[PDB]
Amino acid sequence: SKTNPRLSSLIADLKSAARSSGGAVWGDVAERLEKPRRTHAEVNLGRIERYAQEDETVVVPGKVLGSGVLQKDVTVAAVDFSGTAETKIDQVGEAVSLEQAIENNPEGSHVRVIR
Amino acid sequence: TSKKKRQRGSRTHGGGSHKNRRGAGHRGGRGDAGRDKHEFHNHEPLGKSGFKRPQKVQEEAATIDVREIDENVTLLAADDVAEFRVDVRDVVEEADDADYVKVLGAGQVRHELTLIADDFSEGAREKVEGAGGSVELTDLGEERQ
Amino acid sequence: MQATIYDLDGNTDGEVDLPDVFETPVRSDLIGKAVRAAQANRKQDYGSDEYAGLRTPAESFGSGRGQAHVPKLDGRARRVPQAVKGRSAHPPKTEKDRSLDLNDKERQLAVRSALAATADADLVADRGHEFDRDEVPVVVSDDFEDLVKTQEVVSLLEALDVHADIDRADETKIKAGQGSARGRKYRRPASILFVTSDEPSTAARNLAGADVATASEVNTEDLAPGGAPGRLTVFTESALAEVAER
Amino acid sequence: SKQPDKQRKSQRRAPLHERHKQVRATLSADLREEYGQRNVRVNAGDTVEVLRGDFAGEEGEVINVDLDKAVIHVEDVTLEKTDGEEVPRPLDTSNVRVTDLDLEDEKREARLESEDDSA
RNA sequence: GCAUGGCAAGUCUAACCGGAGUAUCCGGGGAGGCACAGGGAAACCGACAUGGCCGCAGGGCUUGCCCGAGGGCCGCCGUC
RNA sequence: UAUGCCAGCUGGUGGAUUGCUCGGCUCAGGCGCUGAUGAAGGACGUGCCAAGCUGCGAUAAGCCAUGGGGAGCCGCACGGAGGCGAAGAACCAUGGAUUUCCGAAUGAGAAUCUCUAACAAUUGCUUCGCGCAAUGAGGAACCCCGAGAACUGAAACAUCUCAGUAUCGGGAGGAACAGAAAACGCAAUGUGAUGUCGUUAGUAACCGCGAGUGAACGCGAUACAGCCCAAACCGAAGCCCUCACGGGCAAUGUGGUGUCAGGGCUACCUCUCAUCAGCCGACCGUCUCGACGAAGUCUCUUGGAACAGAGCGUGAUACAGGGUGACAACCCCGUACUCGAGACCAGUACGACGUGCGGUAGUGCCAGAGUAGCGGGGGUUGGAUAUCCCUCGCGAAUAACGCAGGCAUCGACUGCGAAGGCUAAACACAACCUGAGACCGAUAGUGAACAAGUAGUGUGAACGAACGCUGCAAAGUACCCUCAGAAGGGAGGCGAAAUAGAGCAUGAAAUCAGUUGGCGAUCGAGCGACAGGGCAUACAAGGUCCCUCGACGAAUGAC
Ligand SMILES: [Cl-]
Ligand SMILES: [Cl-]
Ligand SMILES: [Cl-]
Ligand SMILES: [Mg+2]
Ligand SMILES: [Mg+2]
Ligand SMILES: [Mg+2]
Ligand SMILES: [Mg+2]
Ligand SMILES: [Mg+2]
Ligand SMILES: [Mg+2]
Ligand SMILES: [Mg+2]
Ligand SMILES: [Mg+2]
Ligand SMILES: [Mg+2]
Ligand SMILES: [Mg+2]
Ligand SMILES: [Mg+2]
Ligand SMILES: [Mg+2]
Ligand SMILES: [Mg+2]
Ligand SMILES: [Mg+2]
Ligand SMILES: [Mg+2]
Ligand code: NA
Ligand code: NA
Ligand code: NA
Ligand code: NA
Ligand code: NA
Ligand code: NA
Ligand code: NA
Ligand code: NA
Ligand code: NA
Ligand code: NA
Ligand code: NA
Ligand code: NA
Ligand code: NA
Ligand code: NA
Ligand code: NA
Ligand code: NA
Ligand code: NA
Ligand code: NA
Ligand code: NA
Ligand code: NA
Ligand code: NA
Repeated sequence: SKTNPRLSSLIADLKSAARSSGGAVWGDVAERLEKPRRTHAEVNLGRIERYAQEDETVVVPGKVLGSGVLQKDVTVAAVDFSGTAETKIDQVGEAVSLEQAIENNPEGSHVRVIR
Repeated sequence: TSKKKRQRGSRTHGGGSHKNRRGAGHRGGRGDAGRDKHEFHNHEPLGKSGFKRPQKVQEEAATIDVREIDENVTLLAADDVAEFRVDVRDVVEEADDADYVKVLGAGQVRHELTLIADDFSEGAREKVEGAGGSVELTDLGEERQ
Repeated sequence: MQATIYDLDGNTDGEVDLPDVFETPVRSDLIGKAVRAAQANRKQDYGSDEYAGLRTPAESFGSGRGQAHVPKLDGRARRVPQAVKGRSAHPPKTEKDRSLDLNDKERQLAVRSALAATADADLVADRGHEFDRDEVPVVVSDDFEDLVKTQEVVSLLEALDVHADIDRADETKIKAGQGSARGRKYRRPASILFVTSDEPSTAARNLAGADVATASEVNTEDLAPGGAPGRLTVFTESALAEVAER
Repeated sequence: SKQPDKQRKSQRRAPLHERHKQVRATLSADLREEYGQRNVRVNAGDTVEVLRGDFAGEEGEVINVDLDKAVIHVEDVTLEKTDGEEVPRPLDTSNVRVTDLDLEDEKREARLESEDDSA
């Protein structure tokens, strides 16, 4: 009963990758997205900066928000980013859509889940 | 299909015995009735407590934590840079219908800051100086004695 | 992307950059919600007379005559819901708020999204429109705004291989139901939407199933009638440009 | 008034002088060219041709015009009663066309000719 | 409370104003509300952008061993 | 196999159902008072024939004028007879005539009539004469001022609540009311008449501190507008009636000045563009009404009828809606476009006429009393000590004074001048006009689509229904037989259809007559479910089924 056709498609793609490729994060993210919006992740930069590390893609099974400061040069992949978040992140790293992540790494390797 | 939509034919619409859904007696009284008797449970106790000072003898302090200021120093490009120097009064929203602006010391301070505000807390001060900063008290701030 | 501008003869005449908004991801759900709201908000409040069926002193005799305790007057039942001529138990109410709210953001998004659905030849085709063109929307010189005769706009459309859609909308449906008794006897398919810049195309408005709008206030309804994205549209050189900032 | 009920009502209750427009009929190609009007208010003097009923095709002179019932009697357009008598079959001007006009009225002819008024 | 959806340290406009295709609709309007700090009758004061330990999912590795968001158990801080 | 059971068929009864809508319901814009110059309402009249409704008033479904309109007409109402209209009728708009009796009802009385000139009654002016005038009553609600419940809630109940609600008395208008601070009190170096809308806020405040009740300043908007007396100083310089003459008012003060940017007075400066009075007087907009207004009524087929199918063609600043013998942009009304008129905005805005604003210095000349204020008692309010009001008693100052800033007193500070008055606009309602609709669609929706506040009930206050649909066209059934017969019936005629024949579209069920299938006068009662047999069955929309044998063959499993 999701309404967003896009969110719906992302979820189907996340599965196709988790099944075909050896990914497990993708299937993991898919299940959380299938869950009620209220349980989805709403992460600010402060937390990403605190537990992320370079050369390890940050995966947010939700949306990323721009509160706080991010200095580490990391690649963050989320369902969506507030405009401020995506601006602060591209200043020191790279903001990426989950759909790109699934394509540049269907194996879901070297990835860290943050929520 | 919603719940209501499925009620036709149930006779009782989920009310149990048809002798149930009548008047206020099924509610044990109208409104807050029995908040002291049969339904005292989960009602704050009865009684008066304390007092209030006249509304116009009250002062509302506009507050902000150092962490906020600090996290957006660079972003506040439209505010003095020196050996940064920021007049809090110009940062804090609601700083108009406010009897005065006060800086609170929550979070860290990773820059050398010169803060001008009507008031500061110990923590705010220690932290701002600790980062090689200073705290300037406004003329209004001249109300300390 | 590129937009092929057409002259009043139907011949290519240079081309402009298709603004970005036409690239906004098509979100039929949001579109649908904007059309739903627009349609709800123009619905009029109604309800029965507050006193219908209560205008009487009918009383119930109570026990004693082998009669059910129903209010009666002149030996005729009255007032109560189950009686003929009695009150409607839970009738329509003037007080009811039949309007729908919608965040300006969510609404503008749908406008943008509807706009974008316009530049997708497949969608437009699925929505049902009839035409033999590859590029869409149809862009035209501002000289279009000067046309005066409907007939002239027709030739231009026939030359743009889009008249077929008006042929489609050139059929009225006589509805099933009593709407008929209320003045809603007919209904017809929606055809082309003409978006101009200065004023709505007087010359095109009478076209079968056509709707004329202006770039500054063109909305979700005209862009996506019935909440269905992809309406065969024709913008004006200038219109196209204005639309970009909506 | 887009509402059917109101439309029908105003047509049925229109005062007498407003009914003249209900007894109007198209003009032959020639006549339309001659007076620059598409139709005219059928008068008991005009000749007319039946374009739609069971009498379609027949021509005759307009014998009577009833404003209340917005109907006209055309000569020879009749019905056989049980007793053998012949009575007129009312016709709606909408199914009729004027081929000849009775212009004995200065006023009517004047209206017909002018280009700012129609008769 | 819940499901879906938009925006996110913010969010939403109300009356009302302009436009117009004239009750829809496009634009404007942040007055004000809730959220962003709490504690205390009041005066008044005013907090962890993370210090430690377990550990699920997930990731990594030389396949038990590391990293371990969320979660749990503590510390520590504001205030009475 | 009587009485009879079940199902169906033909006919009926009944009026559901479907379809239709001349009526409702609701929203929205415009507009908005009438009356002694006798209203609103009622009564009785009024037609060739006239019972109801509508109109009208002894000039009685009407008379006259001007404009529109047009060859027809004589209301709903389609009969018979007769008549009117080119001397321009009908019909519509505006204005005018007539306009019985009761009715505020006013000469007096009275159930709509009667008795012998009449503003009855109460008032103002007054030529002190009803001479000149006012009031009265109506109106859908809205508005303002008074009087003021209870059921109910509090799970009982008294304060409290319901609620200043219902109901009552008085009264205005098209809107009312309010209104230019003895204000506010984000306390300020700040705001600046008043309604209203949004918010402030379910906040402050109240309350068997229970249940409940409940603002304001401010802010954002709407619309904006500011003035006149009393007095000081003048002192008849004045006002009303009347054509005039003449009369009346007025020293108990008409009139000038003046009104917190305080004023007056005295001496000065400058000036008028404020204000007040009067003249003129709209645009635009909006609501309604009206004029003009494009393009097929072509072919073949079906049909009673083309507005259907197929084919050919056309307009469109007009493809809203309606009508027309079936689905119509092009057959008719209309619709887009353009144009005109009335009403409202408004005797407003603008323009102009007259007046004269303002400033300095001096001056204790003037500035609203049962008041401000205190006390008793009640009511009301969120108003708590700190709401507003009534009642009883007491009771002040004089701007060098006074009142307010949410307890009292004194001082300071800030604001502001009560006890005189007026005031446009923005807001309420919905009688009236018009528009609109995811409203209802004849047991619905109004009580009322119909004779509807009708028939009918009650002494009376008051109560109060049901009834929509022939057909394209009345072509609404001639003639003949029968009959006591304008009844009914038979035969016949019209129409696509009479099983459309008059409360006549469709025509359900309960149910009735006749009739078909099955059962039936020796037999037992939840009327059936599932199995299996008899008998019965036009087509259609289901096409399967039977027996020998043979293949396969779970659990089970022999003689
Ligand atoms: Cl976070
Ligand atoms: Cl307090
Ligand atoms: Cl203020
Ligand atoms: Mg603010
Ligand atoms: Mg009813
Ligand atoms: Mg139906
Ligand atoms: Mg002419
Ligand atoms: Mg009398
Ligand atoms: Mg009680
Ligand atoms: Mg109690
Ligand atoms: Mg008021
Ligand atoms: Mg109260
Ligand atoms: Mg206040
Ligand atoms: Mg004066
Ligand atoms: Mg009270
Ligand atoms: Mg009824
Ligand atoms: Mg019938
Ligand atoms: Mg037995
Ligand atoms: Na339940
Ligand atoms: Na029940
Ligand atoms: Na209770
Ligand atoms: Na207790
Ligand atoms: Na009644
Ligand atoms: Na009974
Ligand atoms: Na409503
Ligand atoms: Na705000
Ligand atoms: Na009016
Ligand atoms: Na009569
Ligand atoms: Na009269
Ligand atoms: Na009088
Ligand atoms: Na007298
Ligand atoms: Na109780
Ligand atoms: Na009791
Ligand atoms: Na109480
Ligand atoms: Na303020
Ligand atoms: Na016709
Ligand atoms: Na008192
Ligand atoms: Na004050
Ligand atoms: Na009925």
